Amino acid sequence: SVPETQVSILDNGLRVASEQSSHATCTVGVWIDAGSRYETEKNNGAGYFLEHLAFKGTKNRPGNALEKEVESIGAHLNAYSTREHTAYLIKALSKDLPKVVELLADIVQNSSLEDSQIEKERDVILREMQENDASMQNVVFDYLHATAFQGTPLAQAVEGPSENVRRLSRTDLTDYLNRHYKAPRMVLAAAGGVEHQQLLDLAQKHLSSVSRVYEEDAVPGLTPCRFTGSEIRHRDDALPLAHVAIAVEGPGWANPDNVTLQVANAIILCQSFQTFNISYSDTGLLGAHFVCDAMSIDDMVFFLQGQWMRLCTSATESEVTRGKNILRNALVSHLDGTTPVCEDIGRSLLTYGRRIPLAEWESRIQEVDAQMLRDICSKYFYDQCPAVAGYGPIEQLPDYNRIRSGMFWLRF
Amino acid sequence: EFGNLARIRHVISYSLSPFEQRAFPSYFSKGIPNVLRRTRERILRVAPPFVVVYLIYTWGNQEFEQSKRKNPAMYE
Repeated sequence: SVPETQVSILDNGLRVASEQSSHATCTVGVWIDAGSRYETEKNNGAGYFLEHLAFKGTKNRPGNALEKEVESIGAHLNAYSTREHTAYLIKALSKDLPKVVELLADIVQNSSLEDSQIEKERDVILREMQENDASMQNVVFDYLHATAFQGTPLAQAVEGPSENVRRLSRTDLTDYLNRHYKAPRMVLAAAGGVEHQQLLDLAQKHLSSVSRVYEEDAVPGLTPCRFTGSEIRHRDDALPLAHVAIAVEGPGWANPDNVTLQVANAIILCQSFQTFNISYSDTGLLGAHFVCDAMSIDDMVFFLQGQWMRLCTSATESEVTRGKNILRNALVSHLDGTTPVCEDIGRSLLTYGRRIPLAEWESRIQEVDAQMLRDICSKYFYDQCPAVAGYGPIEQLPDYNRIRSGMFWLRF
Repeated sequence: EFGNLARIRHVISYSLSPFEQRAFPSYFSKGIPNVLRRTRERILRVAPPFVVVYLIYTWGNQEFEQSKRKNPAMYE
């Protein structure tokens, strides 16, 4: 009885999807298939700095004009950037649906980058990067990405090296903007109290003519990355706690055994210990992020490893049923709220090319049993070389032979 | 034990998995140069002494024999 997500496609190529529900607070949002993976180490912070600047000034709305409009209807304006996707989303009322779409149109095209504004942001970004180091888990996950995807565009970071951030030219930005903001790589997603026909009309009027032609046919292309098992051990003994992430290569977005791997994560000492399935395109990192005092990292590693092998060798039906129930409550829906539903659509149209309904997710969950779970876990965890990233008092964190070797049980 | 051995700070340490790297990267490529680099760095502090040993050894042996050798003037 969940309403279906209806998808249309405009000449430009941008996909104006949508969804409808009794709610009246819609979240309109533009998703773009452009992240740090599409940057070529000379513009490593272009998406982040355009994200910081996109809101601050557009040609039609000069200076802070946009942020005023957005204040006038009481709407909320958010944006985020990952290694593969960029999102600009607005939470508003239903009756303010046209102007919001028009606002989003300015944000994606006709945007104005004031060289002055550029400068002000440079400060903001540099300073934060200068204080971002404070967030350890972010440091550990960046270290894990770097050491796992060495030599590829997936090692770099959304923020990018300080250098690239310092050196950015309205023109460089313009390029990233004019290169990675193509209409066929764009989804206009709407969730909540919206009509699909009204949104499709609004889409054309304000979001038509979105660029689609690259320059001199410099049509970007992509590289299948390599998962380089390796470790990084940023030792700094003055920190009170240690953060350690261990991951293996993930399958990707389109591989269905992700669902089974999610159940495995739902099955899984040192303070926080969260499991994770970072899944980029054509690769991902299944794993764990455990914080811990310096004297227990060792044990934790063992416990973590133990759990994994147990899932490769001795999975029973009761824990599989528990993991399936835990997964079936991570289903995103109207009760999850618009913004969440909004986001899914955008990610589903960017990654899968379609919105997978919750009934298909339930079917793929209920087809998972214990035998295929331990088969897929043996395919992805057993005797694999992991990527290790540690930060803090990590002297008792074991080196690479103890970790890798611990990945194989001499008793199977 | 590990964890309480020492205090270091800001020393990042990168590494690779054994199976991901060549077993004998440039083994004879640089091994030879290095082994040669090494020897020339201690050869002057190791061999000289033992050279003289070979010498004393030889001189010693020969001298003994001569001592055993019959004295020509002896008995004549």
